[PDB]
Amino acid sequence: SPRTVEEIFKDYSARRAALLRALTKDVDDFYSQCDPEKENLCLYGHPNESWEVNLPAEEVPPELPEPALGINFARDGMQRKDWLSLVAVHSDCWLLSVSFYFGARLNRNERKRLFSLINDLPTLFDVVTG
Amino acid sequence: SPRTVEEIFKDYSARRAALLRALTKDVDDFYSQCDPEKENLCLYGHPNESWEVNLPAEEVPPELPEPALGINFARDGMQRKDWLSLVAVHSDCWLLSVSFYFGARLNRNERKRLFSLINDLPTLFDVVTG
Repeated sequence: SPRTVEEIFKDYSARRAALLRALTKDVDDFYSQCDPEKENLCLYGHPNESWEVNLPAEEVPPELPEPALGINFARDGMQRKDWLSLVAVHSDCWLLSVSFYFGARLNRNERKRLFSLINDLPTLFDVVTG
Repeated sequence: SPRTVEEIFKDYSARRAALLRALTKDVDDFYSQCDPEKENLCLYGHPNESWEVNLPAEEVPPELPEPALGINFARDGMQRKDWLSLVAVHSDCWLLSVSFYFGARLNRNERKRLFSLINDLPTLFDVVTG
């Protein structure tokens, strides 16, 4: 549904706001929801700025790009800060993938402008790794 | 493993070369391999410029971003050109996601340069939709 650079970037910013909160202010709650004994889980950010840990979407044909899957399985197999960094990079990549999915019909200069806006804030990886 | 802008972009270009071939010169072979009756399939491009239709990777923790899953299931539920366009956009998004996964440690100007190189060729969606 987002189609202009402005619309796509508003959608990006809202989803990123959700994931930022999951990985910082709410990191303890997000961590606990990523139970290694559950089935495969993903971290989603929604355009209403809510984050969600849930099963992967079951959609045919695939619609939005999907976040990294099974992040819960290896939660305790590495230092907590390394697991958080891995989730952060994958969340950065998901946010970028989603925006350029909505942006499939953008022309070359529009793609450049959209990436410029995305590249105006630190990545989640940058935030989480300090 | 790719770490510099040059390394990441070489990896991107090789993977994209593979997907370009799948969606153009080899489109009939790629289409046939995407059997709607098989289990869920994805279109992968490898850095040796080979494309592959296969089951999704089973990796914990998730390593590379994964391509769109189950593209075979809806192959015949839309016009062939629309299915190809959908695969193309998702392949564009996967290629971008992979590069910025390898590029997690790039600084702001490096991210800008990497996207600029990616944005120097038409997207697969642009190629396929003419």
